[PDB]
Amino acid sequence: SNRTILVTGATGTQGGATVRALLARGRPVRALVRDPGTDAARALAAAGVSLVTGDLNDQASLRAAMADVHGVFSVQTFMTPGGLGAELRQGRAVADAAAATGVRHVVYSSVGGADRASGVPHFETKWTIERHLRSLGVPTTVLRPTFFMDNFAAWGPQAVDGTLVVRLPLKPQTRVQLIAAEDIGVFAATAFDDPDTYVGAALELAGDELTGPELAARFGELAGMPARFEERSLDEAAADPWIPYSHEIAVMFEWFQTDGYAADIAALRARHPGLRTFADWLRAIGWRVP
Amino acid sequence: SNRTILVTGATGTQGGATVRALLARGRPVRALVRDPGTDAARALAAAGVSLVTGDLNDQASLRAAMADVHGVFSVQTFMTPGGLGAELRQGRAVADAAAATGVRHVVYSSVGGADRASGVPHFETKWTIERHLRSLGVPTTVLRPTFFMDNFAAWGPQAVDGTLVVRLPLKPQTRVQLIAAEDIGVFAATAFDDPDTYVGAALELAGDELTGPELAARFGELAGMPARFEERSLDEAAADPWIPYSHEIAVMFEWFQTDGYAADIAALRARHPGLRTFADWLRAIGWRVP
Repeated sequence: SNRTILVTGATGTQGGATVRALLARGRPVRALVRDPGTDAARALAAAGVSLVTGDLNDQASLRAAMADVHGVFSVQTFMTPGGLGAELRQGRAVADAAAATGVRHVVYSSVGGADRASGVPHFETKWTIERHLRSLGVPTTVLRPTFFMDNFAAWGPQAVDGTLVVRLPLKPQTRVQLIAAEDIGVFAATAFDDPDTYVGAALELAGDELTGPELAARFGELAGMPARFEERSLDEAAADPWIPYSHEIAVMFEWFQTDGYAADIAALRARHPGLRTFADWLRAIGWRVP
Repeated sequence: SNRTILVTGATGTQGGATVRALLARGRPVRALVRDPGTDAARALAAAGVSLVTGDLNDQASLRAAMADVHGVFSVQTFMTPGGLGAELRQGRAVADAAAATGVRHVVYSSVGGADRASGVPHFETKWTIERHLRSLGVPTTVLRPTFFMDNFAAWGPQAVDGTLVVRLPLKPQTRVQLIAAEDIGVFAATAFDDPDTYVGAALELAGDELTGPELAARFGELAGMPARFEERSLDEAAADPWIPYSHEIAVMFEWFQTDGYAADIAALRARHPGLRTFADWLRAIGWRVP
């Protein structure tokens, strides 16, 4: 009264996962979408999500969408034509709308290390959004995901004559923390239902921590194929015409090499005993070789 | 012995200005360019600049270009297809090359407020580059330009039936500090010839500080036309399809509204009595209505 959560990015990977986790806890869910006729929008409706049609970049539409809601899940991506500037404006606009409409709890998806002066441009934008939320005093839980399993499956492994080759700008011993989008959903929904524990918290999220060689072995094990890891230079990775936002990704990998994530996996698994390992996750999403 | 300065971005506005200022003080100047056959490259050669042909994004080429040089002028732009990630990598690579080749003095072009946690994505990249330079211990002067006169002439004013209209996302009373690229050159060259005063310094640079209405009046006065200023919203400016990097520019203008530059114009004019006002500058570059 009212218990509804507005989920931004509801048709994307994190927002979609958050919708599922919320429905699994019996929260009512609302999403603001530009076109409710898409397959993704229609799938939300079939799941019981209330769709409001509108553009969230219209301030008034965003406020209208927050009418009577308890909470908002706020997530943006830099991977649009408006890039980091567009991301920043949208993140701050969601925050402003929440403050204006009396939203009781925002869960904001940031990034692990956002608070550690990484210098990674897309981390720094999320930090700026965190600071803005804090300045407004809206009750907030910040989730700071580590490396998404979901995106490092789409460009990591390549089949080369029957061997799976993971070629990334990591040293063979560089450990990388990873998180399933499904678990971001779990923690968002958990946060809304336990504000005493979660309001004012910022939690770095990982379900696994693996090297390049270990990642390759997991793909190969599932696929029934030999696998190997090969280091590539940061310069080579940065300049790759086939990797979207290659230069930005290379800056991020250099930060994995120099600094890296700091989630407390054990603490997270204590709270969420089903926290996915990479092996868990691969099997559950039926990963296939491209 | 040796007195040569390597100027990065030598064919661009700041690097070009820096070349002129250095030649005016009798420094030898070197530039690394991908194609020495361009009009811009050939103009540098005619001015007495030694061209080395190569790509600066090749580490070895960049080190080679710094052989025996005294100093390096380091400048990058986010306005390329590789965006802020590409800028960051290049800025850090110039710094690394300078450290490796024993360069005695780097002058780095940052941005006013880079040090004040602006949250503006392209300011934050320059701050990250500053921090990297500082970490390497290479003797450095940081120049932090304010709003370039040279770019706010290319998109500010528009002729509408014989009236010049400056339409920007500023409140009519918002004061903006501005700087001529020519003066960045002057301060870079001055820094190399006075290391005692300039090494370890970071100087915010402006030659004028004006409101929107004042900017319009200056364009109109030169052009012999009536002029006026009109505020537009940040949202409208951000979403403009005809402004490249519109969203990023709107984030920057919002920072002009909330925070703004802090150069000490009087102190700068004491050092450089020819520091250009906007009126000075317009007249000198023969600005024309588009």
